[PDB]
Amino acid sequence: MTIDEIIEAIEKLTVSELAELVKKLEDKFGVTAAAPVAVAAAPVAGAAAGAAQEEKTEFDVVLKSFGQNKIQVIKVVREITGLGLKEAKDLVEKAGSPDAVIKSGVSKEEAEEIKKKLEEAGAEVELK
Amino acid sequence: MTIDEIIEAIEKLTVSELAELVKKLEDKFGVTAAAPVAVAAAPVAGAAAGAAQEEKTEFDVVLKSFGQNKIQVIKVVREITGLGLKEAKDLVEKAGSPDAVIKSGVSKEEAEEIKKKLEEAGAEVELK
Amino acid sequence: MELTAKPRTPKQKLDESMIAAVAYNKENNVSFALDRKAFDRAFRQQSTTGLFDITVEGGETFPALVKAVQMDKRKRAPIHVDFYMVTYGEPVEVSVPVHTTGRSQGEVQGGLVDIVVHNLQIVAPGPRRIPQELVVDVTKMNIGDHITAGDIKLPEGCTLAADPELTVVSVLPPRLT
Amino acid sequence: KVRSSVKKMCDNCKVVRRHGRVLVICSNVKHKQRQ
Amino acid sequence: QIKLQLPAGKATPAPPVGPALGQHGVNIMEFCKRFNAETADKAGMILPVVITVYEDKSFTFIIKTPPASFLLKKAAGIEKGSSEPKRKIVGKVTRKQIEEIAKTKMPDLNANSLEAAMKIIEGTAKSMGIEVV
RNA sequence: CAAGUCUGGGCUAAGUGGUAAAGGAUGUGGCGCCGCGAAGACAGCCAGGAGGUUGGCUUAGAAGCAGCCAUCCUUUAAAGA
Repeated sequence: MTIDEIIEAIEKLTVSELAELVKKLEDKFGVTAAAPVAVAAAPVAGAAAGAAQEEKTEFDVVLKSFGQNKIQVIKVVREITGLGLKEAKDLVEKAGSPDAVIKSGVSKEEAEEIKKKLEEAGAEVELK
Repeated sequence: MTIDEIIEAIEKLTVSELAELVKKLEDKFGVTAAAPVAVAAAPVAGAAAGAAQEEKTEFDVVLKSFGQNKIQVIKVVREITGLGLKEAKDLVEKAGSPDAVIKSGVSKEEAEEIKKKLEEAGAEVELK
Repeated sequence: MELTAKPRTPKQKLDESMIAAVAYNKENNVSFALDRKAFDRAFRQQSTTGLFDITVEGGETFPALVKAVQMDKRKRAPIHVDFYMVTYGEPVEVSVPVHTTGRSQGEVQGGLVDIVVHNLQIVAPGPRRIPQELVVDVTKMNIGDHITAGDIKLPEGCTLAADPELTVVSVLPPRLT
Repeated sequence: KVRSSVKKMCDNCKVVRRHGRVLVICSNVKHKQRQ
Repeated sequence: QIKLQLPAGKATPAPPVGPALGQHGVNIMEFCKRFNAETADKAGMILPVVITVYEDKSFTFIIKTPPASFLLKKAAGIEKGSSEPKRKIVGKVTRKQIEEIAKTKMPDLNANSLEAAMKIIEGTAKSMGIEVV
């Protein structure tokens, strides 16, 4: 029932609560009349999502490298994340770096999936 | 390497990719100079999160009702989500409605946890 | 605002931080005062175009301000100004200006642009009643085309201390037309 | 170089002081500015 | 891993498609003919592609709503461009037809909203000498 | 070579003093402006180094990174005529 409190609530509201409540309340003041509350709410969601990352209640499928199948694997990464041809190849190459998360923000099942897609395609992957 | 493409990428980027990239890129143009890209990215995250919901790679711990322990259980819900005293009680009561998700956006383990907290406290819960 | 002094002492005031200006108002004139500092700030905002005043001994905190000066000397650094006031329902000597915006006709398409011998207007609409900013620009710009006094198009306060057919603004070849 | 009229080139050519001397240093031989 | 602009119905113009892609990592005749397979649905109006070849000296991939400006052109009905825009500014075109054209290009075109799209239209149009008038 | 290595408050570190002009250059020392540090600010560092932009003459190649003309739109962390 106070400001700092509202801040506390937006904060705790898991990334989902943030994203969705952003959608909603905006839906209360439109992507124009609105701005303040849900718009920063977004960055919040960023923070929370990260939280999920550091913790384990959300995973990151990272590409460790490609072998004897860069074509097909890039096909996989591209289709998987929705990265243009060029962009997709660039990242694919990056695969080896720490941020090499071919797909970040995927549940245990879905992530295992992603890892499996790249792997099969012709790449070595790793989860979080 | 094209607009519609970028749209495609923000879209597919799981709720986490949305929240976090919002954080980042904003971090590129600040919660002021910025606006356009990660700010709508947020609503996107809302959509994706939902996606997680409808699918199953993310759960919703909903309160089905309270019995012989509304005090303690409300204590549990309050501490759990970070809802002020009043707010918390109102929702607790609502517990029975479809949106009665005491905690939405919780992994299998964490959600089982929440359900367990309310249950023990003195309420009946259900997951998705 | 503020601006003070008024004995009789130039050379030194004409030295330091207080340039000298005359206290001038139909009927009376008292020894200059005021100070190059203030000048700066406000003449800065807009001498002979906006208009405020001072509060000397509360005196007669009235307006008009300057109706004669010259940031004089060589250095392009003024000294010795002319202040006048008008608590009267007669203000006639009115010099404020007018503007446009860049109406794409000669310019944003033909390169062509304009000569504005005008800019400023000296007339006399409603006394102690003049827009600190008068805008007037029926657009139109190119070929050997030109516009002035006459046509002008004047708002409310109906004066025109000047005259028809003259120095408004015209379009000329920035290179050619 | 020209000994008289040294004035920066690559978008990072340095005005340095050696012996009350203004010489300019950059990362291209193509700059060696020396007065 | 290369981007190119090319002529529907056609596919292997020695000069523009032999050097480039061929050298970057492309089998020009293969890609070209598959290309034909494609542009055969919209021949006459130029179209653009991003072609990626990965690790066998092969592939192809995507056609993405051709450069607005020129497409617009095609719509309008004029070969080259006057000579210079906003300086030779004289190719006046119309709203409706414009906005519709937009509706069609929407794909590789900014999001999927009237406003933004048609807007892109006026922009390119302008860039060329195509004046939304 | 007769007379304060006077005392007082600045600025010089080049012997300027012991000749020079145009023209240089975060030298030094004194005075006014625009943008902020808890939209916690410039150089450090992480990063995406957005898309319709690859528009016209010349193309044989402008498609910012041949040059002559533009300088818009944008979905969205902005934008980079």
